[PDB]
Order: sequence, then C-alpha cells, then structure tokens
Amino acid sequence: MTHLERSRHQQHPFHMVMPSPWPIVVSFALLSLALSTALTMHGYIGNMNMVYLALFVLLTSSILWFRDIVAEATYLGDHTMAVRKGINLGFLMFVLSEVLIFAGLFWAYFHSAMSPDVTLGACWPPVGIEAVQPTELPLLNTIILLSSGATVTYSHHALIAGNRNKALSGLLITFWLIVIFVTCQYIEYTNAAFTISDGVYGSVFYAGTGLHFLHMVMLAAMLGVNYWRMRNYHLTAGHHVGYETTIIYTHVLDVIWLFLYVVFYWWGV
Amino acid sequence: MVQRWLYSTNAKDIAVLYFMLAIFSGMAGTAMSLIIRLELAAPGSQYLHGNSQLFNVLVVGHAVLMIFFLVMPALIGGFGNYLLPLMIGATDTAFPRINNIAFWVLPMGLVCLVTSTLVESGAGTGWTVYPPLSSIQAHSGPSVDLAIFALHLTSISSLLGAINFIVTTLNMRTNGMTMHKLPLFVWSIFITAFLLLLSLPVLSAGITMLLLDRNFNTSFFEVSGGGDPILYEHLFWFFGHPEVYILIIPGFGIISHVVSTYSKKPVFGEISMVYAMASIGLLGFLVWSHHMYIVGLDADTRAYFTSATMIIAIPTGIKIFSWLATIHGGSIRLATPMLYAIAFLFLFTMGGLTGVALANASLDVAFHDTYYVVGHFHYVLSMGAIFSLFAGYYYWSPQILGLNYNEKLAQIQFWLIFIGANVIFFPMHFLGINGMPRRIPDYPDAFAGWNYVASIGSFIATLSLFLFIYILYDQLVNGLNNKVNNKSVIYNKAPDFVESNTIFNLNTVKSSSIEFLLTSPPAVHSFNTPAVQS
Amino acid sequence: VHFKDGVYENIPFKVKGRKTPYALSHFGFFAIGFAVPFVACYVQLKKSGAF
Amino acid sequence: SPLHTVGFDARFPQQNQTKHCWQSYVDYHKCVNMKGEDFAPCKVFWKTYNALCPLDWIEKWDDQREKGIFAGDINSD
Amino acid sequence: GRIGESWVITEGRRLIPEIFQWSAVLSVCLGWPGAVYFFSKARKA
Amino acid sequence: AHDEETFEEFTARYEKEFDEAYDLFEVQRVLNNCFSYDLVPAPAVIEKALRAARRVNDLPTAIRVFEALKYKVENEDQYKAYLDELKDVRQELGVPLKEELFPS
Amino acid sequence: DVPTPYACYFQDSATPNQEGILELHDNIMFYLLVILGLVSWMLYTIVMTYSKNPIAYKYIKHGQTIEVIWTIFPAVILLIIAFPSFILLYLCDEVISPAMTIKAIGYQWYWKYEYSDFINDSGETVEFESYVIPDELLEEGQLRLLDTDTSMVVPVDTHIRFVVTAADVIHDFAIPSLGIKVDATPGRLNQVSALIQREGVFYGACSELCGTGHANMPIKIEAVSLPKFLEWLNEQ
Amino acid sequence: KFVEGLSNNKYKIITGAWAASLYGSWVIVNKDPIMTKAQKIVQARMYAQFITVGLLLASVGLSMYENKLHPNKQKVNEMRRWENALRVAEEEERLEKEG
Amino acid sequence: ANKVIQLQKIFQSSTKPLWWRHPRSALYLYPFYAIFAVAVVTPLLYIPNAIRGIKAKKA
Ligand code: HEA
Ligand code: HEA
Ligand code: CUA
Ligand SMILES: [Cu+2]
Ligand SMILES: [Mg+2]
Repeated sequence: MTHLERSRHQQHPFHMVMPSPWPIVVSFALLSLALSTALTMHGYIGNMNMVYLALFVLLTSSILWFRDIVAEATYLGDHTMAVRKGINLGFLMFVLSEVLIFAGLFWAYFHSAMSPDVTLGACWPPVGIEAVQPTELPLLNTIILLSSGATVTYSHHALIAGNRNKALSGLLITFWLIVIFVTCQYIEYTNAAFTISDGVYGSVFYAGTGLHFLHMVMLAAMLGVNYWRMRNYHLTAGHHVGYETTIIYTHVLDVIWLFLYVVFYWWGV
Repeated sequence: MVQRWLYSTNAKDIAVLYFMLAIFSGMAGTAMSLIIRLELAAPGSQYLHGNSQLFNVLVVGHAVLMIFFLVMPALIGGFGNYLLPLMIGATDTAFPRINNIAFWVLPMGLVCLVTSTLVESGAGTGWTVYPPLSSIQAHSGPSVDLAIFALHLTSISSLLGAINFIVTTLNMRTNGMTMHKLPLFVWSIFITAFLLLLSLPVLSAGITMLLLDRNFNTSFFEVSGGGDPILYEHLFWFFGHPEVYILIIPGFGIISHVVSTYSKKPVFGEISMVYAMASIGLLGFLVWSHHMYIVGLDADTRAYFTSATMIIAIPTGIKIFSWLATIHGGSIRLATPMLYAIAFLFLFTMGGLTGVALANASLDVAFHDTYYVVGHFHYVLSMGAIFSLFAGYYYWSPQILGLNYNEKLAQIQFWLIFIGANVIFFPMHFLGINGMPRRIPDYPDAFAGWNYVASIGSFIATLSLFLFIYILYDQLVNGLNNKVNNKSVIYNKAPDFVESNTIFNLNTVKSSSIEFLLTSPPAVHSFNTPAVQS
Repeated sequence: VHFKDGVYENIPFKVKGRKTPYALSHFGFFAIGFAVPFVACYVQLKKSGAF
Repeated sequence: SPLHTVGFDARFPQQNQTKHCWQSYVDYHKCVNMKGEDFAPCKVFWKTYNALCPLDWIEKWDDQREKGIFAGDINSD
Repeated sequence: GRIGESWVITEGRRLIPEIFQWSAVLSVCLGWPGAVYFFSKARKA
Repeated sequence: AHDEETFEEFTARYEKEFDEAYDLFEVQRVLNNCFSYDLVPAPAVIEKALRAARRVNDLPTAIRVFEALKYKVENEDQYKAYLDELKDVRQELGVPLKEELFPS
Repeated sequence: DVPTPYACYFQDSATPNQEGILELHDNIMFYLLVILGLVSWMLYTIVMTYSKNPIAYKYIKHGQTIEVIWTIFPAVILLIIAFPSFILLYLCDEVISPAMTIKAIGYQWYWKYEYSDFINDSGETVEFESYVIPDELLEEGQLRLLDTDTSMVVPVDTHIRFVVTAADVIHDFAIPSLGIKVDATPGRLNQVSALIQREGVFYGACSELCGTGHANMPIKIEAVSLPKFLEWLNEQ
Repeated sequence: KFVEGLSNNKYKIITGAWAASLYGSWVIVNKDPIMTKAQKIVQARMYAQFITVGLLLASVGLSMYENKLHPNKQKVNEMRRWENALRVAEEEERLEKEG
Repeated sequence: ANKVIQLQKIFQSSTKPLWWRHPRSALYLYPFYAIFAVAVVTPLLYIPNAIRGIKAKKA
C-alpha cells in the first residue's frame, strides 16, 4: 500500500500504554493496608473496620485496573500477537513464582515432619491430634478438580471450535463445580479436631491448605470475570489470551493440589 | 507534569525516580553507617549513652536500607529500567504499569521501614531477622512487623521488575538480536531477573511465616509448641545467598562494558563469560547453607557444602581472568569510570579470596559472626556493587542526563572513596581473627586501636560522598559550561592513532551497543522505527 | 501526547527558571535524607533516657 | 583419678543430641515401669539423661509426666 | 629477535624497574597497618 | 576466519587491501587495521601503504606510518635496519620523519 | 587466650582443634597469597604499561589454550585447598570416649553452667549462674566486659564434651582460644569436644544476637590441673 | 511376601509412576501435530493425575493386604527397638561391674 | 449483548482518558475517589498516636 497511510500507524507491534493512574493508587492502598494491619494487630486502633476498608479499596482499585486492561485489550485493540505472547510468558513466569511459594511451604512441612521434634512425641502426626483421614471428603474434593479440568478443557476446545452453547455450559459448570469445592473445603475446616495454633502440624497443614484455598477463590473470581466477558461477546475464537491464562492457572492449581493432598493427607498421617 | 511523573508509564522517566530514591536512601544508610562507626570508635558508652537497643535498630536500619533501597534500586531498577529497553531496541519495556508499580511500592516500603524504627523502642535483630529473637515473647511491639512489611513491599517491587525485565528481553528485541548476540549487561539483567523470581518467593514465604507466628499464634518457629528456629535459617538463607548474587551480577555486567569501552578492545571471550555468569546464577542456589556451618548440621552435609562453594568460586575466577585479558593489550584511557573499574577488580578479588577462606566448613568455626565476615562482605558488597554503581553513573550519566560532570572533582572523589574505604574494612580482618563478635554496641577494650582507625576512615568515606553530592550539583547547574569551557572529558572513546581529527569528527562514537548513539538526553520515542542489525 | 524533550525536561527538578536558588532544593533533599536517622536517634533517646 | 561418663553411643553420632536425651529418658521410664518397679542395671539410662540434658528440661518433662500431658508416653498403666 | 638487542635484555630493562615499584605499591596498600601500629603506645612509643 | 593467518597470507591479503582504497577514510582505516594486529608488517606492506597514501594526496598519514612503526618495533636497531630498507621510497616520495621534523 | 591491643593474628592455641585450624588457615593463606600477588601484579603491569600504549590489539578476542589453563588452574588450587579441610572437618567431630561432660545452658544475658557427672560426693549436680561483673564494681585489675564473677573451671588433659542449648533467643557458646563455637538454639542440644593442653584462663563472648544484653554476656573458662579440679568440685 | 519391601516404598512408586505417566501421556499426545503446546501439556497432566489417583486406592487395598500379615504396626516395632535398647544396657553394665 | 462494536466506535472517537471514557464511568470513579482518599489519609493520624505509645480504649 501507500507509504502515506503506512506511516500513520505504530511502526512496531509492541504496546505503547497511555499514562494510567493505577500504579500509584493501588500502591497507596497497599501502603495503607500494610500499616493498618501492622497497627491493628497490637490494639492501637479499636476495630478491624479500617483494615476492612483498606482491603476493600485495594480490591476495588485492582478491579478498576482490570477494567482498564479489558477495555484496552478488546476495545482500543492493541493486543496483537507479539503483545499476546508477551503477556502469556509473563503469566507463565508469575505462576512459576507462585509454585515456589508452595515449594517453600512444602519445605516447611517436610523439615518439621521427617525429622520430628521430641516435644511432638517423636512421631508424625503428633500425639493426641486426630489427623484428617484422606478418604472421606478429601477424595471428593480431589476428584472434583479433575472433573473441573475436564469440563474447562472441553469448554476451551468448544470456544475454538465455534459452538456457543457448549463453550458456555462448560464454563458455567466449572464455576459452580469449584465453588462447590470451596464450600465443602470450608465444611472440612469448620469441623476438624485441630486449629491453626494446635502444634506445628496444624500450623503448617492449615498454612498450605489455606494458601491453596485462597488461590482457588481468586481463580473463581477470575473465572467469573471470564464468564461475564464470554457472555458479553468479548472473547473471540482466536484472541482469547485472558482465558488461556486462566485455564493454565487452573490446571497448575489442580496439579499443585494433588501434590499438597498426597503429602498432606496420605504420607503425613 | 503530573501525568509525566506520577502516572508515567515510560521506562525512561521511571529510572530517574528510581535513582532519586536510591540517592536518598543511600544518604540515609550512610548516615546510619556514620553513626554506627562513630559510636564504635572507642570503648565505653559514646554518643548514644547506653541504649544497646538503639544500636541494634541503627544497624538493622543501615543494613536493610542500604541493601534493599540503594543497591537493588540503583542496580536492578534504575539501570535496568533505563538501559534494558535501550540496548535491545524496544521502544520501551513490556508491562509498563508493572514497573511503574514496582517503583511506586518501593518508597512506601521505605516509609514503613522508617516508621518501624520509632514505635515501641524498635526492631533490633539485624537484617537477618531471626526467631525467637523476633517472636512476641522476646520482642514485643508493632515495630518488626512494619520492618518486615517493608521487606514484603520491596520483595513485591523486585519480583514485578524481574517479570518485566524477563519478558521485555525475551520478546521485544530488535530486528537482528539473536539469542546470543546481546550485550553483556542485558544478559546480567536477564539472569538476575531469573534469580529474583526463582529465589524471593521462598523469602516472602518464610518472613510471612515469621509474621503469622508473631501475631496469628501459629508455631512455625516457636519451639515450645513444636517448631524449630533452624527452619527459618534454611528458609532465609535459601534467598540470602541468591540475593547477593542478584546484587553483584549487574555489577559484573557494568564492569564488563566499561572495561570494554575504555580499553578499545572487545571482552575476551564474551560467550565463555556469559556461560560463566549463567552457571554462577544456576549454581548459586545449591550453596545456600554456607551461612549455617555452626548451627548443628552433620559433617557430611557440611562436607558437601564446602565442596560446592569452591565450584561457586571458580567461574568468578575465570570472569576476573577474562577481565585481565581484555584490559591487557589495550589503549587504556584512564578516565573516572575506568578508575572505578580498575579498582573494582583488586578490591573484589581481595574480598573473594577472604570469602573462600571463609567457605571452608572446617574454617568457619573460627570466623562465624565475627568481624572477619564484615570485612569480607563489606568488600564484595560495598566496594563491588558500589564501585560498579559509580562506574555506571560516571560512564552513563553524560548520555542519560546530557550534562557533563567535572573531571578533576570526579578523580578526587574516586581517590577519596578508595583510600577512605580501604582504611575502614581492612582492620576488620584483624578485629575478626583477634576475636571480635558482631553486633556488639562496643567491646572489651583490648582491641581498641583498629576500631579507632576504622572510625577515622569512615569520615573520609562520608566526605567523599559529600563531594559526590557536590559533583551532582556541579553537573546539574554547570553541564553546558563543562561541555564548552574545557573542564571535562568529552569523548570517552579516544581517536585511534593513525586517524585524523577531521576523520574522527566523521565517526564520533565508536560504540558496540546502542546507548551511545542516541542523543544526550534521548527522545521520549527514540526507536520510532526498529534498529536493524545483522 | 509525546512530552517535549530537552536538556532539562528529563528530570523532576526545575533548574534554570526558578525563584529560589537550586542549591536550596538540592541540598535540602540530602539534608532530610541525612537527618532522618538523626531524628530516629532523637525520638529513641527521649523515649528511654535523656536527650 | 576417675571421671567416667556416657562414652559414645553408636545410634546418635551427629552434632545434635536432643533425640539422644529424650530417648534415654523415655527408655528409663520404660525400664523401671515394666520389668520391675525398681531394681536394675537400667541405671545406665538414669546416668545418661542426668548427665546429658539440662535440669529445666528434666523438670518440665517430670511435671508433664505428673500431669499426664507427656509427649511420648512411657507405657504407664 | 634475530638482529638487534636480545629480547631477554630488552624486556628485562622494561620490567626489572617495574618489580620494585610494584613491591612499593603493594607494601603501602597492605602495609599501612604496620605504619599505624608503629606510632601508637602499644609499641612503647 | 578464526583460523590463524600465516605471514604470507597476511601480506598478500593486506597488499590487495591497500591497492583498492580510494578515499582517505579507507586508507587510514586499513592502515589502522594493519597496525593493530600483533606482528609488525614487512616493508612490502608499508611501501604499498605509502603509495596508497600518495594516491589520496595527503601528507601526515605518510608520516604517522613511520611513527606508529617506531611505536611498534622492539628497539631502535630494528628501526634503523628497517628505515634503511625504505630509504629511496622516502626520498623520491619526500616524506619526513618525526625526530628531524620536531627536534625536542 | 585473651585478646591483645593492635594484634593481627589468632588468639593462640589451647586445643588440637585450634592448632589444626591455625595450621589450615596458614596453608590456605599460603595458597591464596600467590593468587593475590599475581592478580595484583597483572593489574599493575597492565595499567602501567598499556596506558602509554597508543594502539590497541583489538584482533585478540579468544584463545582456547590459555582459556582452559586459566579455568583448570583454579580447580587444581581449590582441590589442594579442599584436601586437608575434609580431614579437619571429619576429625573435629570425632568425640569417641570423652572423660566428663558439661552443660552450658544460656539464658537471657547470662550463662548457667552445670556439671552432673556424679563424683561430687555431696550427691547433687552442681550448677552456677555466671553473670558478668557490672562495669563499676571492677576492682583494680580485671578485664573489662569479658570478666566474670563465677568462672567455669575445667581440667587439663581430659577430653571434655559439652552440650549447649538455651531457654530463649539463640545464643552461641564461642571461645576463639579453644576453637569452640556452636550456636545454642533453644530446641536442640549441640555437643562439641575439647582437650585443653595447658592451664590458664580462656575468654570468649556470645557470638549470636540476644537483644539488649548481647555485649554483657561473656564466657570465662579457667583450666586447672586434675587434683585441683577434683578439690574444687568436691568443695563447691 | 513381596508386599513388605515394595509396600514400604509406597510414596516412591506412586511418585515415579506419576512422572512416567506424564511422560508416557505426553509422548502419545504430542504425536498429534495440530494443537498448541499448552493444550497438549494440560491434557497429558490430566491423564497422568487420573491414573495416579486411581493407583492411590489400589495401594490402599494393598495396604490392608499387608495389614493382615502384620497386625497393629508402629507399636510393636517400637518394642523391638526397646528390646535392642534394654540388651545394650544390660550387656554394658554387666561388663562395667566385672571389667 | 453484541454491544462491542458500538463501544469500540465510542472508545476510539474521544479525547478523554481511558478510565473516564465510558458512559457509565461516573458511577465508578467519584465514590472510589472519596473512599480512597479517606482510606489512605486515615492511618497517618493514627501513626503519631502510635509513636507516642498511647494504645486504644478497647474493653
Ligand atoms: C549495601 C551493603 C552495605 C554497604 C555498602 C555497607 C557499608 C558501610 N557499613 Fe555496613 N553492613 C551491612 C551492609 C552494608 N554496609 C550488612 C548487611 C551488615 C550486617 C548487619 C548485621 O548482620 O547485623 C552491616 C554491618 C555493618 C557494621 C558491622 C557492625 C556489626 O554488625 O557489629 C559496620 C561497622 O562499621 C557498618 C557500617 C558501615 C559504614 C560506615 C559503611 C560505609 O562504607 C558507607 C559509605 C558508603 C558509601 C559512601 C557508598 C556511596 C553511597 C552512595 C549513596 C552512592 C550513590 C551512587 C549511586 C546511586 C550510583 N555496617
Ligand atoms: C554480594 C553478595 C555476596 C558475594 C558475591 C559473596 C562472595 C563469597 N562469599 Fe560471602 N557473605 C555475604 C555475601 C556475599 N558473599 C553476606 C551478606 C555475608 C554475611 C551474612 C551474615 O549476616 O552472616 C557473607 C559472609 C560469608 C559466609 C558466611 C560465613 C558466616 O557467616 O559464618 C561465607 C561462607 O561460605 C562466605 C563465602 C563466600 C565465597 C566463597 C564467595 C565467592 O563467591 C567469592 C568469589 C570470588 C573469588 C573466589 C575471587 C576471585 C577469583 C580468583 C582470583 C581465582 C582464584 C581463586 C580461587 C582458586 C579460590 N561469605
Ligand atoms: Cu547470648 Cu549474645
Ligand atoms: Cu552466601
Ligand atoms: Mg550467625
């Protein structure tokens, strides 16, 4: 084509982002959250009202940031294939950083488990603490993640194919499947013989399973956002990077749950 | 101007702000080093009368402020943010709001670290903030919680910068940059950004375990209750050695570039040098417990770690040998960043030799938590990372800032910091092998001489930084007059021998990376079009 | 909008056209930077002993 | 002239000895509760824990044994 | 080389004065603790 | 070519590289690339360099050949036994040295 | 034993372990000073003969012969350095057949020593808390900040293995003269051995951070002959 | 009678079979040269974890297949260690008395 | 409900910044500005009460 209407464009595929006020606001909110939760843990302020509003302003600033990124990604239309591969590799490295936090928690469990202290009775699990048996409720909420992975992968491969009634049905039932997982996980927490303070076993057990618990409620929020922008026709057939992102996230969450489940419920009892 | 400095998703105007917080926090940290070494100058309770808790607060402030708010910003954040898009031809970095939030969550870690040293006398543990010294029984208050929330925020900043750097040099390279054609500082920032996201997750997990067994009644390291404090030493030093390899690898990149461009020679075997640097990176995880030879490990695992830290020692050796090889046979133009590059080699080889004296698990029983260790790391961290930082500033800031500095003041600043910092940390070795422990307010008055000599040196090392501040001022208000009126050096690469002056004015800059071809202060959209390479 | 470029439009300090001298801001920045540990020492020495 | 002590056990040759004291204490309370209530050559265990682990640990474990909240139970009926 | 003063002599002349000044700069870059000990009262000054 | 260069391949490659230059930048460039190698070049190279500096018609690069060579050589006996081999080219080309031009 | 002003060497020998540590450090420094001398000599020769060099050999960028020799030379020197440290590390844990045992349990800003090998024929274990003399009640010749009112006293010429622990913050039992340094973490007992070869006093300090009273926490070990130690243990 | 030695290492065989299962599923699914790398990896991971948690119950049936052959464990190995701890005391103090 | 091209035709053709360009984006940012200013200025009046050491009045 003409040079005159070729030099009226970006001249390189990469993103040039206009100056946006959502690093500074969410950093302000992160500072206020850190100081208020360092200040209310010692009885300096009266209630948890202020750490509540600090967590809430962090949540609503970050959801306004994600509003800005979905508007820029599908309305202004800048996410070409180079930027798509960039944000894909960035999410891969972020999740590689999350699984190392999980590896640090597993290091804590292994170090205090396979060399048990003389104050635990020199046996893992310790004396008196009735450990959770792995075959009742752990079996349901370890088969429900495999069923969730199967239905989210056929919803993905129906989104690439072209049918809407299947690619929406898979996403709806994987959302309700993992929220049923989260609710029965809370059911498992609210009747268990040990608390987070009862020894080191309850401490590292609840640390690992609670971090996975918070990770899948964040996954459920991500999948609710993805179902909303799948219903409102944002997701295309070949430009769904914000959905490939969350299916990569839920499959690696499934495999880190099975690692956590095996060595937290079978070997550790 | 509010949208150019507060929102500002452009990787050139974030690095200047990184550098501003870097010089601010480095001034605060060296004020703390001056106060520490001013109180340790003589036995008996000096300037701060009694009050050892205040000295513990001052030494943890000096250590953690000058590590996580001067060296890591002014090497990773500032220099990577300004130069990593500007060497591989990206217009600027990928994920721009991510390295804006990294900068903007730095100084709130700084302000909560500052206000942690005021409430309920204060967090005194040292920068390796240990249990049960920091648990709620032996240390009550909201001080160390803010002191480790600062580490949470700095940890988040450095990881976001790491993901930013990794993707912006794995995808947005220019037309001809292959997988091995990048300049070596790009490779250093590459490997450092890998070690960040491979290391500091373990750190943040361990220190949030410390926080929720302080305040949330859990029992990770509270020992009467099941836990053990050795698990924190493992979970901390698994980051604690990759942290200083993170702090020193861009120093190796900066020194490689300045000795390449001030000796008119390419670096001797750049491919073997980057293989050595990458193996140093992937090997620096396997030696994390050379800081724990005393606590009660077996002799077998101590034998493994004292075997593996010497194979850590060898590729740094072949890097220093390649540096001697690439300054050999050159045409060395002794300007002020080349002086820092020459001093870095000697003053880091000295610290590395005393480091491999420390690395023997046999020999670490006579030297642990002892001023020999301070003499080692205040060589290889201080002189290493900050002589590379000075050889970064005095070499790059005429191109970035666009104002040429004064030259004779830069050389008296180099010789003052060189003399006045070699006189501090050299008596620390004699204090170490004579038997002085670390973190004491002061000491049994036998070894009363070397502390006085180190304290008379720290004032020289502070006066040289005051002269560096005046160098910044004289650069900022007399830049064009130092261009014109013959006080500076203008061409960093001299004309060759048989080349005329009328022929040097044709090809002015004989670079090998992009950065010295952009005009002084460069355009906000420098690479409109891509920068081709064969 | 591409912000316009120069020799003094790359830094947050305004240097040439001011009302006060530049040495005031440039040395007050490092004055407060060098005096934050001194005010930490003062607030810690009035809380325990004397000074 | 004599200054004899526990020597060198082959089971625990490492630098740590906390399992060595805890096992010697629990096996003293496993000898003198089971085979015969007190007459024995299992004064070796008594010599070993009273030589090795400190008085605060012995007092804490004996009050835990009295209250019945002992960690590794000593086969008591 | 082949014709000229020999390479042993023409590089010994270049390097033999360099060894003494190397020894001087190393004896004053590592030997100043001796000079500061020499004047103190520990050497019965 | 990272394989080594023998002396005959060196002098033939550089004679065919001094013959082809036409500007002044080319003569000074190939002169710098000839002198910044490890060996000192035989006078078959440098009399051709003098002719190639004569073709562009400028003098001081036909003097800095001689001063760069005096910096190159290992003593002055090699320099004198060198300079009496380029005597008549220096005569009929009329270039000076440094020590007789700037007496100091 | 005790530190000396303006000293630049070890507090001298008492134990075979400290003699081995001194010999090993001198061997390591002897292997290190060649490398330091040639590195400083290379740097000096380069920066004082190539600064007055007008041309640069820019066509020297690799050579495999000298590259592999300077990467195989530090491996050789590090093998020769690591060859005796394995011998010292594997012999300094050899605690076969000690004579008597000590417990050295360290509280907040003091130590508490206790002997319980049952030759004290009053019957009991013997303990003493070992506070520092505060630095105004010093009386005309007493070393500042590392003296003690109630010293630990050990015999000569018997292997003694002492365990160490704490009841709080991680301390360290550290004497540089006897070559003994071991972190007293509150959870586990850690044992180290000794064979003191001469009578006299030995001083040390806590070498882990304890909080406010880290400096006011010394170790004083007088080593006396065996009949005087038997008399002291029976009398005390 | 082999159940003793290769049911002592349950959680070695399960983990090695998981790694080999992901490898033998990945080399099967990657031979289909039409899909993305990510879809192949997540399908191989799903097949692997399904066969692994299916084997985790086979080892439970095998675990009580071992438990009838060795009743009420963790408590009678402790007393074998206790018999070896009492013999080492009696053997030692009898020679302390007559040595 | 297939309202993406109308939103694209609106979002390309304006001068206002991106977080103010939507029609209903007045209900999302004014109460956010209010609650954010409140929520971040409010611990900086409780920090001198913590420096002075005076705790809360609870129970
Ligand atoms: C970043 C690393 C770093 C650096 C550079 C220093 C440098 C100094 N430190 Fe140290 N220090 C530590 C990190 C560092 N330190 C750590 C981790 C500990 C251990 C704490 C513990 O374990 O408890 C410690 C402990 C420590 C001790 C031992 C005390 C003890 O534990 O018993 C002392 C005593 O002298 C001390 C004081 C000083 C002084 C006077 C300097 C002087 O050198 C300061 C002068 C430095 C400069 C003048 C550099 C230039 C400054 C700039 C701002 C340049 C700006 C340029 C750019 C931005 C390009 N600090
Ligand atoms: C910047 C980060 C950094 C770097 C690069 C290093 C470099 C090294 N360090 Fe250091 N070190 C620290 C950070 C660092 N250190 C810190 C923060 C502490 C105190 C922690 C605390 O609070 O306790 C410490 C203290 C410390 C300890 C802990 C001792 C103790 O506390 O008990 C050990 C243990 O092995 C050690 C060894 C080494 C070795 C072998 C190297 C090597 O990497 C050096 C490599 C360089 C060379 C080897 C010289 C150049 C090579 C040649 C000239 C070739 C010839 C050489 C040989 C053949 C050997 N140093
Ligand atoms: Cu006990 Cu320091
Ligand atoms: Cu390390
Ligand atoms: Mg330590």
